[PDB]
Amino acid sequence: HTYHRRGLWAIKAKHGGALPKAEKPEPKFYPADDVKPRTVSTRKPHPTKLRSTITPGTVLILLAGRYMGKRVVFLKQLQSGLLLITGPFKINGVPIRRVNQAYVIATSTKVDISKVNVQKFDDKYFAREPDFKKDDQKVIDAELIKAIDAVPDLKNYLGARFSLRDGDKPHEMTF
Amino acid sequence: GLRTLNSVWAQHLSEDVRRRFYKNWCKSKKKAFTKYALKYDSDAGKKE
Amino acid sequence: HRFHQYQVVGRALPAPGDEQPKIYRMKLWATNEVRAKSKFWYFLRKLKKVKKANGQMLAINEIFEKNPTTIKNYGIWLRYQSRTGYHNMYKEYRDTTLNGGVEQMYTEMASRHRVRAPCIQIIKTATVDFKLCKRDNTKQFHNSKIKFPLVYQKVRPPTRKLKTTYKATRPNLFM
Amino acid sequence: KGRQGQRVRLYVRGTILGYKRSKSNQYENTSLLQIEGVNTKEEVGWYAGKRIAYVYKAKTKSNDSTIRCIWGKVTRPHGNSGVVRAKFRSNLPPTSMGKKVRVFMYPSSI
Amino acid sequence: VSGSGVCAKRVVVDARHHMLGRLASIVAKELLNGQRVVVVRCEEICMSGGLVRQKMKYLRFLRKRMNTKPSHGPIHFRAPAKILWRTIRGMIPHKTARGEAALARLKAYEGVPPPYDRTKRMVIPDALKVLRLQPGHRYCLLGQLSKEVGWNYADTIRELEEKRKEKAKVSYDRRKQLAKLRVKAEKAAEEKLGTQLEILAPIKY
Amino acid sequence: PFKRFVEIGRVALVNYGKDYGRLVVIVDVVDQNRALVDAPDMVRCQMNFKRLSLTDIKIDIKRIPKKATLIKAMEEADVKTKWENSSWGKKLIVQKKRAALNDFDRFKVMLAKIKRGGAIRQ
RNA sequence: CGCCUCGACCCACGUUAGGCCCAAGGGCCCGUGGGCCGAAGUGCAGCUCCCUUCCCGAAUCCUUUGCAGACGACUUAA
RNA sequence: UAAGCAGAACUGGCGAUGCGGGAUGAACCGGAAGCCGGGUUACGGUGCCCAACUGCGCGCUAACCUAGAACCCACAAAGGGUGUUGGUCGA
RNA sequence: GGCCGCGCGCCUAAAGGCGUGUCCCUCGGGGCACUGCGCUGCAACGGCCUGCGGGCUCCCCAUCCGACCCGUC
Ligand SMILES: [K+]
Ligand SMILES: [K+]
Ligand SMILES: [K+]
Ligand SMILES: [Mg+2]
Ligand SMILES: [Mg+2]
Ligand SMILES: [Mg+2]
Ligand SMILES: [Mg+2]
Ligand SMILES: [Mg+2]
Ligand SMILES: [Mg+2]
Ligand SMILES: [Mg+2]
Ligand SMILES: [Mg+2]
Repeated sequence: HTYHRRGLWAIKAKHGGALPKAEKPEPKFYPADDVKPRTVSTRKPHPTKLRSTITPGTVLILLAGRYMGKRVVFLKQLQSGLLLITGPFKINGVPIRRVNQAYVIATSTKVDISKVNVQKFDDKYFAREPDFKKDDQKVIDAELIKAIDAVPDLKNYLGARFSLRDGDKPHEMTF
Repeated sequence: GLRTLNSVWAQHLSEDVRRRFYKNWCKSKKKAFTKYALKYDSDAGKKE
Repeated sequence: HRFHQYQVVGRALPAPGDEQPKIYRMKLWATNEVRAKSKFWYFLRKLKKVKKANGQMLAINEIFEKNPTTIKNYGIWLRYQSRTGYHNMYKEYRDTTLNGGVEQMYTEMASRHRVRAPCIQIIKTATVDFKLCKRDNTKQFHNSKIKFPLVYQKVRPPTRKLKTTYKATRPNLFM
Repeated sequence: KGRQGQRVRLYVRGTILGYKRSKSNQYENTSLLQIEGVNTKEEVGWYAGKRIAYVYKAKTKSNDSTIRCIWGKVTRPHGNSGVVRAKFRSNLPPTSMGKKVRVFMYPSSI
Repeated sequence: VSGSGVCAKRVVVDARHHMLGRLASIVAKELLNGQRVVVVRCEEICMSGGLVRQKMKYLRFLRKRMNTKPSHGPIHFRAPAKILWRTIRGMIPHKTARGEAALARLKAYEGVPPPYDRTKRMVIPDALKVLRLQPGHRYCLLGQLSKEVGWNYADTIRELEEKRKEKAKVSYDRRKQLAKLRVKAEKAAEEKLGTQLEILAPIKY
Repeated sequence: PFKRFVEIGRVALVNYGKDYGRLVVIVDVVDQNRALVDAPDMVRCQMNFKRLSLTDIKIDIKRIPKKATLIKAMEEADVKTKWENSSWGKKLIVQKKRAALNDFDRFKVMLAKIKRGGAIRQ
C-alpha cells in the first residue's frame, strides 16, 4: 500500500531536469469528419505478477489443452508473462512450451535447474511463422533427465498424468 | 398375488376343444398345438 | 455472555431546594448498558420519585465474576407477572458465573411458566454454600463420587464437511 | 478392469438445481448449482471464479459434432451448505435443471 | 435440505427403521434433483405415534371419497410401498412435468426383490429411528398399519424375506472364511515385500 | 453394565468444535448437560456433554486439582500415548496425515499400495 | 401357453439401557498410455506455439344363429 | 342483545396502486414504482412442496378428542383432573 | 460485477526500478522538497470469415416461473 507519489519531489527521476523550452514537432486528402488521429499509446501496462508458489524448477500440473493433467517442470517466466515449461519431451512427450499462469497448478515438489541454460527460449522463439527445434529440445532434456533421476521416483511421477478419482476433493488436496 | 408358473398340455386334443382357439375354424389350417404334440414323440421333448 | 451485571448510580437533579441530593445505586441485569440505564430509571421512578427527566446519571460499571473457573451455587429471588396476578419465587442454579445463572433463570421462566423478560424483576441474587442449598437437582450434583453415563449422545459429524446423505451401515453407539 | 472413454478427469461434477428464486418469482440470470464434495459455505470460496461448462447433445451436427457447450463460472455461495450461484453466457434452459455440469479449475489462484 | 450430490446411477436405500415422513422428505429432494432412488423393505418403515393413532389417521383418510362417484375420488392404497409412494408424491409438485419426471425415478418395494438382494443398500442417518425418536415413545411399523387396514400380502412378504435371509447368512459365512484367508495373505505378503511398504506404515489405521 | 461413565478423572475427546480432536479431563460436573473440563494447554471451562466423547482412560485426581497436580496425574497415568496407541486415537492421527500428504507423496503411496496389493493376490 | 403372413467398483442378520466399535470419515482397483434352496433377469510424442465437449399363420367384412341385441357389440355355424 | 348493523371525533389507508409477506383476500405487515447490471435489506421465513440450517442450546408437552403449530383471522366459556412440571404458605 | 483516459526531452536496466544537490530529523535509513516548458483514444494472444459458420426483433414446439374476461355502473 505504498504511496509512490507520496511527496511532491518528482526530481529523483529527473535530477538534472532544469531544461529549456520544448520545440513542438500536405494531407493529400481531407476526411470530411474531424477524426482525432491515432498515435501510439505511451502507457506502460505493468507486467503480470508471477504466482508466489511457482519458482524455477517447480512442478506443474496442466489443467487444460491437449496436455491436460501432464505433470511438467517449470523453467522460466517469459517477458509477456507466460511461464516457460518443458515436459521433458522424453518422459511424458511434452515439448518446450509457454503456458498461461492459469491452467496450471503449482505443486510443492521442486527440481534444481541452476546448471540448465534456458536463454534462447523467449517469446520471439514462439513467433507464429523445426529441425533445430528438435535439437534445442534434445539438448535441454539431457541437462534435466539426470536431475530427475537424482530424486527417487521422480521420473515415474513426471511420466504420469494427474487425475481426480472417486471421492477426490480438489479444495482439500494439499497440492 | 398368484402368478401362473407354467402349463403342460396333453398330446391328444379333440377338435371340439381346438375350435375354442379359433374365430374361424373352417377357414384356418388348424395348426394349433400341432408342433406342441411333437414333444411326446422324441426323447428330448419328453424330457421337457 | 448474554446478560451482564451493571452497577448504576444516579440522583435527582441538584436543585436549590437541596443542591446536594441523595445518591442511589442499583445492581441490574441487562444485555448492554443502554438497557441497564433504562431499567434503572424505571425503578427509580417507581420506587423513589425520581424519573429520568428530573434526574442525573452519575456512573455505570459492569460487575464481573471473581472466579469464572469454579462452580458456584446461585440463588435468585425474583418477582414475575403471570396471566392472572403477581407472584414471587426462589430459584437455584449451578454455574461458573452468575451471568450463566441469570441466563438460566430467564430461560427456565420462559419454558416452565411462559414468562417473558419484561414481566420479571430480580429481587435478589446471592451465592449459596452447598450445605444451605434448598432445591433438589442442586444437591444431587453435590456428590463427590458423582458418576453416571451419557444416555443421549447426538451422533453427528464434527465439522459439517464430513456430512453425507447416505451411509453404508447403521451407526453403533453405546454408553 | 479394462475400461474405455476418458482417460483423465480434471473437473468435478455439478448438478443444476434451478434458478435464483423466491416463493413467487424466479430469475434466469443466475443458476443454482450443487458441486460434489462441497458441503459448506466456507469451502465454496475455493471454487469462486472457476469456469463451468454445460454439455448437451443437440439434434443436428454443427462442426461435424452433435454436442453443444454453454460456458459459465461460479459467482458466489448460496446458503450455508455449499450450493453456489453460477452465471452463464446465456441463461440455462429450465430443461437443464437436474442435469450434470462440469466444474473445472482453469482460472487458478494456486 | 439439498440433494446428496453423489451422482450415481441409482441409490438403493434400506428403508427399515426409518421415520416415514423424514425418509420421504429426503427422497423427494433426491428425485427432484435428478437422482434415481430405489427404496426396499417399505414394510418396516416406522411412524411416530403408535398403531392406534396411525390407524385412525388412515380411517379418517379412508372416509374421504367423492360422494357422487367414488372411483373418481381419492384412491386409498393399502400396501406399504404404495403408501410410501403417496407420501412422497405429497411432497412433490406432481401436477407439473418436472414433478411427473421426478416421481418416475422412484421405485418402492416391500421386501428386497432381485436384483437388489445382491446390491448395496444404504441408510439415511437423519431419518433413522434410533437417532430421531426417544427410546420410550410409541411408534408402529408400516406393515403393521397396512395389515390392519386391508393389506393381504404380509405373509408372502415374510416368507420370502426369511428365504432371502437364509441365503444371505450362508453368503456371510463364506465371506468370513475368505476374509480370514485374506488376512493371512496380507500377513505373508507383508514380510515378502517388507522394505517397499515403509511409506504406508504411518497411515495404516 | 455400561463401560464408560463421566466422573472425576474421566478423559474425554472433544468432538464437534473448533477444539475438536483435543483431550480434556472431567474435573467437575455442573449439571446433567455440562461438565467442568481441564487440559494441560487450556484454562478450565464448562462444556456440554453433547460435545464430549468419553474414552476408556480414567486418571486419579480430586475434584479441583491445581494445574500442576493435573499434569502429574496425566503423566503417572500415561494418557497421551495410550490415546495415540489405541485404534480410536490412531484413526484421528492418520486422518490428519492422509490429508497432509501432497501430490508427490500420494503418487508414491499409490506405487506402494499397488505393489502391496499384487503381493496379496499372488 | 398356442399359432407364424467418465473408476457409474462394493449382498450381514440384527441391536442401540448394546453388539474392537465411537459412521463408507472405509475398503478395492497399475489409480500411471450346473444348480437358480422361482419375488426371476441385461440373474449366479512437437508447429494442435496460450482454453474452445476430453465426440468413443391368422384376424375382419358379406352369409348364418338367437343362449344376444336401439345401432355397434355378443353366443353360434360356415 | 348483537351484527360483515346504524351514526359521530382525530389521523391514516383503499377508492385512484402496482410490488414482497399474511396458502388465499380492496383495506392487515413491509414498502410505494422510468428500462437495466451488481451488492444489501424490510415484513416474513430456512423438513419437502419452496429459495434458505433436518444448524447450535435449555426446558415443557404425549393428546386411546383429527394433540399443537403465523397480528388482523377465520372462535370458545363458567367449571373440573390423584396427567405432569414449577412455586407459596403451613402441620 | 461494470470501465479503458503516466511518460519523455540524463544514463544504465527485457522490464518493474535505480542513480543529483540542499536543509532539517534522529539512534541505524528516510521525510518534506527542486518545478520549466510541451505532447498526451491501456494491452497480449487465439480460433473463424461463404461453412453442417454467426445472428435474429420472424414462425412452430418444449420446459420453468408468472398469469381469472374484456367493456361498464
Ligand atoms: K404369444
Ligand atoms: K395442573
Ligand atoms: K353498467
Ligand atoms: Mg430448499
Ligand atoms: Mg376395499
Ligand atoms: Mg369511483
Ligand atoms: Mg374500483
Ligand atoms: Mg439485485
Ligand atoms: Mg431440530
Ligand atoms: Mg390465513
Ligand atoms: Mg380451568
